[PDB]
Amino acid sequence: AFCGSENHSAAYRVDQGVLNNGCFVDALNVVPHVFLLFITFPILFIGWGSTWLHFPGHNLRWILTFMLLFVLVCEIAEGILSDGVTESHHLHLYMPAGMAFMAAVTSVVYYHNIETSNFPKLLIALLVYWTLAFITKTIKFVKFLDIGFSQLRFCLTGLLVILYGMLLLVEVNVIRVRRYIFFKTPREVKPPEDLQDLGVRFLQPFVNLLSKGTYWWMNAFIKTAHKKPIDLRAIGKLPIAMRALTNYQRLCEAFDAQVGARAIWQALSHAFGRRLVLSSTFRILADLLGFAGPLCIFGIVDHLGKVYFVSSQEFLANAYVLAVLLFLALLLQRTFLQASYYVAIETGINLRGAIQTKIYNKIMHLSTSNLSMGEMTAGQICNLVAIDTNQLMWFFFLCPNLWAMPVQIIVGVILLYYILGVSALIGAAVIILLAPVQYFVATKLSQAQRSTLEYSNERLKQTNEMLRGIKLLKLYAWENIFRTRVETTRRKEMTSLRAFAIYTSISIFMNTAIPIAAVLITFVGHVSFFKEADFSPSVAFASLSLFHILVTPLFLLSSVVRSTVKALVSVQKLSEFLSSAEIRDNCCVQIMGGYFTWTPDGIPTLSNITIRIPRGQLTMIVGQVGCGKSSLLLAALGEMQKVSGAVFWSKRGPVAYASQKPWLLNATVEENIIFESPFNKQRYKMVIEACSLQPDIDILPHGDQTQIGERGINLSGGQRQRISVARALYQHANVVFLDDPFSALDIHLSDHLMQAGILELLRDDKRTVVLVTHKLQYLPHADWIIAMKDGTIQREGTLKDFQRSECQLFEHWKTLMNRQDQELEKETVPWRACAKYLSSAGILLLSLLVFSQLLKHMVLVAIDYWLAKWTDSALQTVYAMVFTVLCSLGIVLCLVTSVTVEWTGLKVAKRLHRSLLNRIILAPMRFFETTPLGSILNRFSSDCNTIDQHIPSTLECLSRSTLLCVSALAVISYVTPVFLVALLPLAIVCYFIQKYFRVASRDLQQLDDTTQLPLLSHFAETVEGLTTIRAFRYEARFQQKLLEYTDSNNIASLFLTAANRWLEVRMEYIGACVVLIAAVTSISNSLHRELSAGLVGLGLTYALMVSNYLNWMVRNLADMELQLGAVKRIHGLLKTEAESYEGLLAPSLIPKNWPDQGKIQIQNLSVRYDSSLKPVLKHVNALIAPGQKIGICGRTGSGKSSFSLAFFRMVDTFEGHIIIDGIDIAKLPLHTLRSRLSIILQDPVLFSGTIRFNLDPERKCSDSTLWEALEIAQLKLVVKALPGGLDAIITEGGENFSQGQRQLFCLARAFVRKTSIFIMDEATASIDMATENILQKVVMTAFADRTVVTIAHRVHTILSADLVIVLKRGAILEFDKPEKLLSRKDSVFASFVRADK
Ligand SMILES: Nc1ncnc2c1ncn2[C@@H]1O[C@H](COP(=O)(O)OP(=O)(O)OP(=O)(O)O)[C@@H](O)[C@H]1O
Ligand SMILES: Nc1ncnc2c1ncn2[C@@H]1O[C@H](COP(=O)(O)OP(=O)(O)O)[C@@H](O)[C@H]1O
Ligand SMILES: [Mg+2]
Ligand SMILES: [Mg+2]
Repeated sequence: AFCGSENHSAAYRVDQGVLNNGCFVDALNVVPHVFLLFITFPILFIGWGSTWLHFPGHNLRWILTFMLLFVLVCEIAEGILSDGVTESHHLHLYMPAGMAFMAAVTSVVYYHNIETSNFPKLLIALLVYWTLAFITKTIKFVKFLDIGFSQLRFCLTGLLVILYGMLLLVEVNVIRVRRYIFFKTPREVKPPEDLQDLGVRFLQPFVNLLSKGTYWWMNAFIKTAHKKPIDLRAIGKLPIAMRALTNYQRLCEAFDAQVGARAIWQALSHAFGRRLVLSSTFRILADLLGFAGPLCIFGIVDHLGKVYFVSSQEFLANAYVLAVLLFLALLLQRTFLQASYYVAIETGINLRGAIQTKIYNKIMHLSTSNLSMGEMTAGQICNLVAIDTNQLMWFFFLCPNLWAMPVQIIVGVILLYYILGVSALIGAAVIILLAPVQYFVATKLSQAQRSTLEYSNERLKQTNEMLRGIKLLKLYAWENIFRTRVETTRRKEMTSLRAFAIYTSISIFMNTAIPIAAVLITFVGHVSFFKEADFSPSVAFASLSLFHILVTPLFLLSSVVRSTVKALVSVQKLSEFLSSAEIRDNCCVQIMGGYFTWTPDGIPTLSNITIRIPRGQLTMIVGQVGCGKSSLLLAALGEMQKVSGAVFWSKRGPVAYASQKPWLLNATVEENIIFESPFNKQRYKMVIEACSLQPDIDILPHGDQTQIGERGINLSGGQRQRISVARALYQHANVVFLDDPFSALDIHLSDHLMQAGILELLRDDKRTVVLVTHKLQYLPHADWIIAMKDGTIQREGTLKDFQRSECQLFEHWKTLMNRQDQELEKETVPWRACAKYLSSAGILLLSLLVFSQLLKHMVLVAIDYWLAKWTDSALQTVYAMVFTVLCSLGIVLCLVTSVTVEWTGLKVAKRLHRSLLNRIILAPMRFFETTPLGSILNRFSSDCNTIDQHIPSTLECLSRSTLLCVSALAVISYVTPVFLVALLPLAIVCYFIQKYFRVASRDLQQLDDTTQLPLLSHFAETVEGLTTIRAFRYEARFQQKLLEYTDSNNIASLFLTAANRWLEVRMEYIGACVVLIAAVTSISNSLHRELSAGLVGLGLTYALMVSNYLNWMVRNLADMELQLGAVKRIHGLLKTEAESYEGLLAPSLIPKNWPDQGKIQIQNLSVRYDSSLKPVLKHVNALIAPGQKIGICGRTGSGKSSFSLAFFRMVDTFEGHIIIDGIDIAKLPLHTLRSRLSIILQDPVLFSGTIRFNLDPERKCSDSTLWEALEIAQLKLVVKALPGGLDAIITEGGENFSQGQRQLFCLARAFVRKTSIFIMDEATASIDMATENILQKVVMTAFADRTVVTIAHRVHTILSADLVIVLKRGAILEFDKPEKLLSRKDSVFASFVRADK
């Protein structure tokens, strides 16, 4: 009944005034709301009962609408509470506020449906609705001036006046800007820069404020992952402010706006400063809203111990009112927290997208003398993209936590002083004792985290250069030596990881033990000294919850201080890399007087080279090894540092460079032959037909579209060089720089690539060809022969200019191809990985881990179940004598948990890298050939980085959070068992989100992985072929190709971020509902039944614990499920094969001098590479004398290298005997066989280190035998002219020297062994003819008694052999003396030596 039912004839009657009545204004302020409702719901019926742009004042109108909803929800509560004093139900108290609550939601729904459709004239209803109701609240505010500031409804209607007037001022802030009524200029603003037309599906900035906090736009994206899975071009593009190009520009303006390692920090606080400020303000607001939970736990438990308006003191002294106020505080704190998290993470993603483009822009100007001679490697650069940029991004996720922790500590100490008293100071300085100690171990971490990222980096050198040369380590039996070399660095890294793990264990122990020591010294330091300071369950379970909420930042301070040390050395390495070295009449190039140098401080490698290159004519650069050929090619491009002289051109213009070491993309065969050029089919066919690449293309599995490169099918040695040559013949570049292309090709391919190609594709089409070559038989075909000697050019000009003026190098050319009886002239033309993590820990450590974390939280509950038996006894010192022995059992059961977590996380990571390193070495070469090296290196680089450094923290956070959430649901179901009835229809709802989330999580997790991999692959392939890219002038195109990758990675990271925040805000809303339920069923159980009021505070404290640690349990469970995939991949690699190193023969029967007379008898041998392939050799029979010098010649693909590898059992021999010295070769251990036979591969496989290390990694032979085995490799004068002499530094891959001196260094490496069987698999390929003719005469005199099997590149060097093998497609075609083979004149050997004269 309205206006009461007591029948006093005073509220129904209006005599002295119809407006002066105490009632009837409650009857008057409803018809504005029913006016709005009954004219708004027709518009919802006729308009919406069947490229969006926000109106201005959007965030202010939504914030004022939420404040209006909160004040109306308080006014309904004031009406219901003020009715309870009366005898009956006075309807005029709760109905006029309830109708306004029903109409305000309708008003904000109406405003959103108007703004999303751009119907601004339809706001005229909202023009008037915020006037008259405001007017109807104004009279109700001024007729209440009879009751001021001591009655609650006075302040409530004053707030209603202020909110309605503010909404009216925002409403008139729409007509005056987007004019719809009473104006002549309808200033229609544009849609948001057409960001809905470009195909952006992110929609997070272009959403209303309710969908920005609850991520409601994401709720449609989870529902459509169940039907069709999420792919790229379904998450759309990026918005115009989150692109890497526009995030890179604001990084550059910050760098230019200030003209070191602090310049980046001032450049990151200027570009991305206000966004971190905004996220820190969201974190601060969530902190201040978190400091209203314990105030409600104070007020509720303080209530349980003890004119129709209700005073404002007796409103905040109610219990259900404080419960719903705590619920509405948690509901807004939990969304301010996610609003902080999203802004911080999107700022980190924009930072990553900016600094990756800055690193690439440094790469495109990077001098290659940094990579080659000295400082950095390619793996170091791809590490500072993959690891260092990710660490700097992960710092930006926690920088608002670092900025908003001390304000939480300060407000907690002030509120603790207000609640408990000066005894809070007893619990304050102890927390202040946590301030330098968490700094102190920080300094210790700044040692250890600066050491591990040193040592592991060196390990990622020594692993990688092992794997990329693993075949040579499996051919010299050096694999155990290199495995011990990596194990030493791994041991020195595990020492630093122990020193880091001990200090982060004591940091975790400090962060978890300083709160409980504070609780102990505060609660016993209260009842001992100040026994009259009002000890009560209210103040006890308020200050205990404040101590708990001062331990929620300490849940993350250890991870914050762990992550801010890895991001200072990150920006230190980034500043070290960004300020490194950089580059700056019918003739193409006309160098004159130019001294060029590789090292900036040293002798110039080229000296006074005054050359000229004719246009459209083939010019040849010939000379010895180390003579300046590739350096002269790289001085015209500008890669070498110019000291003096001039370099003219035609700016340069693009050339077609094909380097001495071929460089392949991670793309198909077609896509790195055309190389970002227009595809012309006829020119492509003429290119691959002149290169004779078509029969090698047909054997490939997909033909023209098979993914070759590093992360794909491993090609041969000549196929990749022919592809890299074929790239250069497809450019219209008009000047071709063909560095030595005949290294891996044989005679029949080289004579076809020289006739068609260099003489027919580039001499018909008048393109300048500059051909570095060692094949002097093509010296007739040149128009300008350049001849170098020790860097300086010796002579240039035609063959007439060389036979008339030089006449000594000319005769030296003529006696090199034995053409003395001729003339040189120009031609007139859970999972199992979790058990693997738990079985590699050991049962003694695992039972000490499980049964000491269930024992800590069974103690921590008894620490909080006591003080509920104590403070109920406060309404006597034996309660405090057993509280110290429980608080000391929460420290000594904390230290053991924090040490066994890190002990487990270290003992697993030691056991999981040694067991992987010992198994990768034992794997057969077929495993290294098929599977890409990028995967095997990523299991050593990233997964062995997340196992030791991320899982022992994630496991600790997961175990602590899930045990707090389990032990917190077991005591709010003990004090209120009715909560169990309310647990079942909600907790399974948690399951019914998580399953419903997971098919959109595990989908979107696989776009943050399969889009980061091409980004890292592009960063790896832009460094290996940097000189090739900068010579084609494809720097801008490759920068655009970077931007198109990092944008697609950034959008896939942003969608995963938004999905995570969607799930987390839903889980925290369920947690807030848990707090509301467990507060209501504790209050209503203590007011009716007798819950003794301490159990109510206990249940309230642990309900707040559920709200805090439900989301951390969910997040750490998802993070453990993500990080266990690394253990799964390592366990996948750990179950690989073995090469069967044991032999069928006991080592007592193999003599000490095993191949004492190399007497290799081969009978019916046939090899294969894998059991599904054709036999490479077939029925080969050969008998070799104990001192013969057999040579092997044949075409490419005949099986020459398979014959060479058949002695070392690197090919699957399935039929046939190889018997040496009467002892079979299959019944032999592999480390006995391979360490007593030598082989020189065609490719140089030099490792980084020193000359003495590369010649022998064991340091077993003397120093003088490293010189006799260097004098015969034609390198004594080169090594003796080095600064170090011996022990001079060879850098990674051997790039410090040439590709001729590299092959000479591998030849000298094989000559230090005193074995009696030698195999030379085309060793003299990169070496010139003069040095080869010297080297053969020194080798076949010093090794005058050793059996040498020489796979001959140029078959004119093999005529001095005793016997000659001619392979032709498998089986041996000819096997006789070379004179008897040449006497036939129709034999294949006489055919082979005919094409080389
Ligand atoms: N990338 C490099 N960084 C530093 N020094 C180099 C590099 N390349 C070569 N050198 C030095 O410069 C000298 C000239 O080598 P160059 O670059 O001319 O190779 P090259 O002689 O053309 O190769 P080849 O022996 O196949 O002809 C060598 O003695 C070597 O020590
Ligand atoms: N690692 C490998 N895996 C599979 N097949 C191979 C491998 N190496 C060589 N082959 C095959 O063996 C044949 C001859 O190989 P090889 O002896 O290396 O060539 P060449 O005699 O020209 O040096 C080739 O046709 C090639 O297809
Ligand atoms: Mg060279
Ligand atoms: Mg070969």
